[PDB]
Amino acid sequence: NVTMPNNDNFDKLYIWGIHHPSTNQEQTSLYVQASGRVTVSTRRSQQTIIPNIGSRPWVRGLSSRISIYWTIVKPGDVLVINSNGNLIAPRGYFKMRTGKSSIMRSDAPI
Amino acid sequence: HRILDGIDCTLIDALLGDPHCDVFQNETWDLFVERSKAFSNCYPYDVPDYASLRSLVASSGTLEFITEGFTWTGVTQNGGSNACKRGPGSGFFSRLNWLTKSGSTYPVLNVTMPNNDNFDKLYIWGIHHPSTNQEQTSLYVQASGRVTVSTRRSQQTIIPNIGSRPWVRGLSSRISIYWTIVKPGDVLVINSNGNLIAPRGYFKMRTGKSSIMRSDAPI
Amino acid sequence: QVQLQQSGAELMKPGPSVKISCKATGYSFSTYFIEWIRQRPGHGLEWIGEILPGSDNTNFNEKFKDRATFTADTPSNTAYMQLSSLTSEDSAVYYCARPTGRLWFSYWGQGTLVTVSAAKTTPPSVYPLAPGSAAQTNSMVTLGCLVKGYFPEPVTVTWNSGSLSSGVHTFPAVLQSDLYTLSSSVTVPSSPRPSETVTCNVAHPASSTKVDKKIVP
Amino acid sequence: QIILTQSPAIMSASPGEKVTMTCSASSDISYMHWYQQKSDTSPKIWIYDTSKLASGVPARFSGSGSGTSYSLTISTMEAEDAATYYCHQRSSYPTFGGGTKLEIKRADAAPTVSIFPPSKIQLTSGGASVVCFLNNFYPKDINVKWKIDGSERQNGVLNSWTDQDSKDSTYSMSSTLTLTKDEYERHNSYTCEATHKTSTSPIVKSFNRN
Ligand SMILES: *[C@@H]1O[C@H](CO)[C@@H](O[C@@H]2O[C@H](CO)[C@@H](O[C@@H]3O[C@H](CO)[C@@H](O)[C@H](O)[C@@H]3O)[C@H](O)[C@H]2NC(C)=O)[C@H](O)[C@H]1NC(C)=O
Ligand SMILES: *[C@@H]1O[C@H](CO)[C@@H](O[C@@H]2O[C@H](CO)[C@@H](O[C@@H]3O[C@H](CO)[C@@H](O)[C@H](O)[C@@H]3O)[C@H](O)[C@H]2NC(C)=O)[C@H](O)[C@H]1NC(C)=O
Ligand SMILES: *[C@@H]1O[C@H](CO)[C@@H](O)[C@H](O)[C@H]1NC(C)=O
Repeated sequence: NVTMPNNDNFDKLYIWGIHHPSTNQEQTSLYVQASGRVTVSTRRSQQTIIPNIGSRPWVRGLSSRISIYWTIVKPGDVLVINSNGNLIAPRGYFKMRTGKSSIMRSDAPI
Repeated sequence: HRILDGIDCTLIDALLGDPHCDVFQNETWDLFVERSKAFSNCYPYDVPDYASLRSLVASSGTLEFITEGFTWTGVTQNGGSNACKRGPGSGFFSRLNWLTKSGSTYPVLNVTMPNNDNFDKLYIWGIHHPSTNQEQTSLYVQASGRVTVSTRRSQQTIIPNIGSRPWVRGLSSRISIYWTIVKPGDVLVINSNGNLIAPRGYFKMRTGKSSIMRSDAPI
Repeated sequence: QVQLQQSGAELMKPGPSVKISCKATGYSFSTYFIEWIRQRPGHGLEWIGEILPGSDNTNFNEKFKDRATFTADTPSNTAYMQLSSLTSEDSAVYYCARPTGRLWFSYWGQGTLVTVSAAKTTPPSVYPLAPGSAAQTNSMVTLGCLVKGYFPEPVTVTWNSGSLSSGVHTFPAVLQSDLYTLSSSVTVPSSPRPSETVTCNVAHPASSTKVDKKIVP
Repeated sequence: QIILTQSPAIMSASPGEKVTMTCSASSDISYMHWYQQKSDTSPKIWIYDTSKLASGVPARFSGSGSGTSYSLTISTMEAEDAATYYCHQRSSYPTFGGGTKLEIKRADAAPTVSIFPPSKIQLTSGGASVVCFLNNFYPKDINVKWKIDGSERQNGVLNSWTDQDSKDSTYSMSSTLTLTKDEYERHNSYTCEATHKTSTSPIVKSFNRN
């Protein structure tokens, strides 16, 4: 149960995630408890994700997954992550800008 | 146009019955105006899909509440908190009923209320997410609550999520608000074995020329 | 969240002008009129005037027209009131307030004590009021402090920094030859005192004075 | 301009006692607003639009009127209601009433007296203020014979009193005798005697030296 305040003059973007173990053993082997939970919140919003144990199509040899999430924290706000298992913790925040940017799907040679 | 100024309140808080907003109970409007620095000073909460509840209420154009006699057998009705001081002592949303255990028992609650009227009803309810596991059991006994609200064709089950949150008005737990419209001839059924913030009646719904506007202009 | 913070108390000689400020926060400043009302000792409430920030539609009570001046700064979210050519008759507490169109939402500021006088500001002298010995009635001991000779108002006493906030009696000060004197009592169980602490925290902002007298035998 | 003559000027009532105060406009108004005011605090809106209660105002309050005369009635006084109530016309350049002091009445109580001597501190400056605190008595009617009984010729005595409290409902007072150090030091013992309804025999606290 940790917290990190936005004392800056700008919005922050926190990218986090939760791990869904393939089998019950893996779950307990990794996080001990049998059911994890990731609760991420700012002062007004909140997000709780419970992991889901189960096999999945093998990908790169693994049949478990990570589910990605994000939380924007407005200046003066504060972030608080609470979890008793299955968290894929953030490391910092990306800075956010509003400009003339965008993305394009293209196979054209630059 | 009937311009109803929200002043220090936002439609949603007038809806839920935040004490400083109780002054809007039963208000109607053609255009509800919301001010930029309006604030909420009652139990910390959130509305999953807040924009839609605001929009539909904003269009219903009325906060006309009708108290119905729900029967909450074996749980202690009306629970306040100091974060929502109703006068000098603790209080809570005038439109919701905080159900908690009676004695040492929180029984499975399974009640129903039919829409025998000629109009649609809007039920606003919610679920409480305790900060810590103790609070959970201290309040609802079972270790994992659940709120299942349904009409004859839709359904909604919400499981609470225990965990700390940014302290707000001294609390680090929350309430999550939900709604259920019940069409005439239908019937509402609430079933929960913990963490329910029960409704008290229904708001009547109208379709008209109403809406809401965010503005700091002097009327 | 609504809060109208008003400037500190004043003391302006007869004839000049005082300028009171009132910072609004918790609501959109430019949306509601900020009104000004004063409280003259034994007179009731007197409506001075009002301003709508951002439009400055100001409405004066005839009695204060071109005497009273209402202005309001949006960036700082502060409204101001300036009263010139003062008489002792303008000495009072001036509140600012946002009553809106619906008084369920009315909010008055703490108040600004405006003292109109030629008198100079004098610090207070705080003396310890302790008992000598004969304390037969020793259920709870009542001690006190004497703040003598200060100008102008106010001064503020306290016991054990907010702790002893129970059996305290702070009496309205009396004005001697343009100098004030006041006193405040404190009652504590006869047990926690004879050889304990108990201190009175006097403060006279008007002259930047802060005195904490420990009541000793 | 629309002068409100709100006038039961003072009111003394007992718990449970119904109370009603009137306020009259010197013309005609649409709504009356009532602000409650207890000591050292800004007025609080109590009843707006003639009959609507502000947030928190207990149910025992209500308001009515419609033309020139308006009122504020209280079903059953409580200790917490002792305040000062003002009426407020808003139908032009707003105006307020002169107020109505609402004092409760409670069982009589004798004054807790204590007298103190001129601290060495004050004395070092050449001044001697002997203070006397008559606390938590009821009714507000008290008598302080300062000037040492017999020699009792009141002169250098300033007096002050608190207003009625809202929980204790009693009253309190502080009397101060101020002499010229050595003159203080040129006299017998100092005695503060007090006479109140509770007794025929005046309470006396004293110190005997200097
Ligand atoms: C649940 O069922 C799924 C599907 O049957 C199982 O997934 C399969 O897991 C095996 C592990 O032996 C995967 O085998 C690997 O195949 C790849 C490609 O052929 C090869 O690189 C390795 O040599 C290995 O044999 C298999 O491909 C994978 N199939 C799918 C669709 O994911 C999963 O194990 C089952 N779990 C249980 C308890 O049955
Ligand atoms: C989980 O971590 C969060 C954040 O560290 C903890 O929240 C903090 O809870 C404390 C309770 O002591 C809050 O303290 C209060 O602070 C306010 C403002 O400073 C003040 O009014 C009170 O005097 C009190 O000290 C603190 O502010 C709050 N911080 C945040 C961001 O919410 C929470 O308790 C942690 N739970 C556990 C088990 O660690
Ligand atoms: C709101 O209107 C309904 C329906 O006419 C009524 O029964 C309800 O009690 C009213 N609420 C208030 C606060 O008057």
